[PDB]
Amino acid sequence: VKELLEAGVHFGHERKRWNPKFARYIYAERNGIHIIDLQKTMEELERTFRFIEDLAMRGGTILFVGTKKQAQDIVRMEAERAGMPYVNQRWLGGMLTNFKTISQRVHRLEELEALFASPEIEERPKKEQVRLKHELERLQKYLSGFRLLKRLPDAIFVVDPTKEAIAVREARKLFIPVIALADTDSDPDLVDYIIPGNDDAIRSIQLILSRAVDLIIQARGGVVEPSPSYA
RNA sequence: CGUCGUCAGCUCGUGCCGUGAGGUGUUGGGUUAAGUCCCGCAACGAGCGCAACCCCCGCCGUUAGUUGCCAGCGGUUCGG
Ligand SMILES: [Mg+2]
Ligand SMILES: [Mg+2]
Ligand SMILES: [Mg+2]
Ligand SMILES: [Mg+2]
Ligand SMILES: [Mg+2]
Ligand SMILES: [Mg+2]
Ligand SMILES: [Mg+2]
Ligand SMILES: [Mg+2]
Ligand SMILES: [Mg+2]
Repeated sequence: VKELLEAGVHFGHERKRWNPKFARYIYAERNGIHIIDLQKTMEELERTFRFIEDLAMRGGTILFVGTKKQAQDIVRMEAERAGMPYVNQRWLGGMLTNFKTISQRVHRLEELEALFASPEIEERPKKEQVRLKHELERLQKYLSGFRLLKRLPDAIFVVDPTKEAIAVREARKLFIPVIALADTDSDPDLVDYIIPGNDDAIRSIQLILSRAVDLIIQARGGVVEPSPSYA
């Protein structure tokens, strides 16, 4: 799968502001930052991709979570390529532990989708119209990827567990396995299937997520070639 | 029924934090007469209040013209 292409796009990130528990995946400090051991990256990648393939074979769903400014686009296209749920803008506290209450809002979202169509009604007062259109804009902004979730997922794919500790907490509490891309400032104990790679550069996230979703696509009988690559 | 006080408030469901009383939401920034609205946020929503729905005044239109009124017309003891 990977075959040494990792070095061209990334090796690691982050200086002395590190988590010492990450030391099992670090090789050296050269410019002041930590260089991730790429052989350990490959060894972990084999296990992670094997688990991902086994899960995708059985029909389970993976929730792709990423909200940094370097992943608002990669995550969306990668998760949409598999027809898979994603969170892209902001993790709403309780998106998993309060799944029923939060998913009550997508019912309102879909109800407002069938409200603004031309056939039925346009006789609402204009101020109420603007209220409902504000509500629709917010619901679409925050629940556009969450809509594909009909139940609690079988795994969550997180691009930065330190930044997204609330999602990891919710997943670990509910016994849902968590897969994470993590740099040297991360806690690996909370991550079941780790990939020790750089998660702040665009190309590293692109490569990892794109190839992961290629494996998912393969695990359902098909080969879709092109992915959105953005230099 | 008076009063704080027509003051801008008081709470709830589920989730989360805390051994617990409890907290969060409801804090921060801008705005409003207003917990009014916007942005941000472990919260996501909701209820009672605010506002609106009702009445009077201010402009115009349709239906009508008596016991109302009298622009134009003709009478007139001079009051339609
Ligand atoms: Mg918890
Ligand atoms: Mg008071
Ligand atoms: Mg509560
Ligand atoms: Mg406790
Ligand atoms: Mg209060
Ligand atoms: Mg409070
Ligand atoms: Mg008031
Ligand atoms: Mg209010
Ligand atoms: Mg009122």
